[PDB]
Amino acid sequence: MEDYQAAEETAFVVDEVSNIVKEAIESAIGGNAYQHSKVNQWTTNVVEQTLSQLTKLGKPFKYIVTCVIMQKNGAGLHTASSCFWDSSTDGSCTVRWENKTMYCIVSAFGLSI
Amino acid sequence: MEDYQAAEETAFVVDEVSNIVKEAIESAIGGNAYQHSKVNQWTTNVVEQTLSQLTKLGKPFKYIVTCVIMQKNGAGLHTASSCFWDSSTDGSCTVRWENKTMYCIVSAFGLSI
Repeated sequence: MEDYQAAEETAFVVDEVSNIVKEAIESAIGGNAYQHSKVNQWTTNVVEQTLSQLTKLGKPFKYIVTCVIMQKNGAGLHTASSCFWDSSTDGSCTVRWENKTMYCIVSAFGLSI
Repeated sequence: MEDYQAAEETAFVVDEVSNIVKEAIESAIGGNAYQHSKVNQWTTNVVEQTLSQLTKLGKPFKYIVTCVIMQKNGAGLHTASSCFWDSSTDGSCTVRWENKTMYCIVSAFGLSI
């Protein structure tokens, strides 16, 4: 039982990181309309609090977070990412957020040290 | 002299990663225009060529490659990458590639095993 708890603590759980990214997106962006001047601030925020919440977990993971914000104008959006690592320890999480005005896709990567 | 050569071999060189990304995009996308249904194939080909060349490098790092493809129809573009690793041996490279009607942004991360 203790080994299972240790593995869970040391593993990159997708659900908690997804909740972290969702909360970061909600806090930084919210229901605000699209503004080209605010893309830098929103992306930098989302990244910063996503990293802060990932680090507050205490897991020995090198956290990589990327954020893309794009206005909705009928343009198709596709985000694909393939990587190679040790699938036993490292994990990834893809979260896509959208509203009436812009798209938002944030990817958080947790890699064991 | 030998130590410097070994360090260069075990260092994540940004220039060669950028060259690999450019070659992968050119061989996978090239002069072809944007097509919404074909974005999946272009992103997949770019990322797999990048990963294959990066593995053929043989450096002892774990790699993350994300390829993103856009339409040039007034959609705002901005990519920011702030993460948490050990900066002494791990690095990242962001390469922006564009043509008359198409955007393709690819980011590569390499982290020490």
